Amino acid sequence: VVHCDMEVICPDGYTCCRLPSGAWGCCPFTQ
Repeated sequence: VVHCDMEVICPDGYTCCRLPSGAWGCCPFTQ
């Protein structure tokens, strides 16, 4: 897993994103 930080973790198959409020979100890239 790619620990994007100590508040979220996304596996290589997923991309990490930061919310507009200092938050974190995960989104896959399978389109």
